[PDB]
Amino acid sequence: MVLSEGEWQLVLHVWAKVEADVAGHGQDILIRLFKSHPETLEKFDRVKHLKTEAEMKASEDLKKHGVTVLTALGAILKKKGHHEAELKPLAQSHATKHKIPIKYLEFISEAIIHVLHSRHPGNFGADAQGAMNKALELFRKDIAAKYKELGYQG
Ligand code: HEM
Repeated sequence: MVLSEGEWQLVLHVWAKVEADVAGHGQDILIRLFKSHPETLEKFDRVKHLKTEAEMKASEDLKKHGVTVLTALGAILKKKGHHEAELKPLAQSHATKHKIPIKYLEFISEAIIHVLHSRHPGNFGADAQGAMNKALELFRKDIAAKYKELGYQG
């Protein structure tokens, strides 16, 4: 699948807003993920034991993870589809070290979309959301292909 330049512009335009507060958005997203799909919290050894949203908000490790996710994703989105190099080490660690099924990447995509909608309503109308969904689908499709090469496809 291929995004048009106009769809990339919509994606990179909200993303410039996200980057004003990387740590805050990373928290919101990972908390949304863990509340909506608690099975995902089990994958994170530093943070599995957290019981409430208040504990989550307080956690420095959760905040570090959030910043790590959003910084890596940002770097991918700014490639506008030319992201083969960036994807290789990410696919390898998530397939063979962490063991993250594709389904979980769908869940975090849903969390990203929810949080951008809440925090950026003026820059995240229907066409911008469509374009973000297309960019994240492209990311997932390319990761799934790499999982398969690596021997996992989960
Ligand atoms: C937008 C998608 C995602 C991005 C860009 C991303 C990126 C990263 C990065 C850059 C790291 C550190 C380097 C590495 O281990 O490769 C990491 C670690 C990790 N990721 Fe992700 N990730 C994503 C989604 C997920 C999801 C959905 C899960 C689990 C439900 C997950 C679980 C983990 C775990 C367990 C670690 C290791 C954390 C630790 O240090 O204990 N990732 N991820």
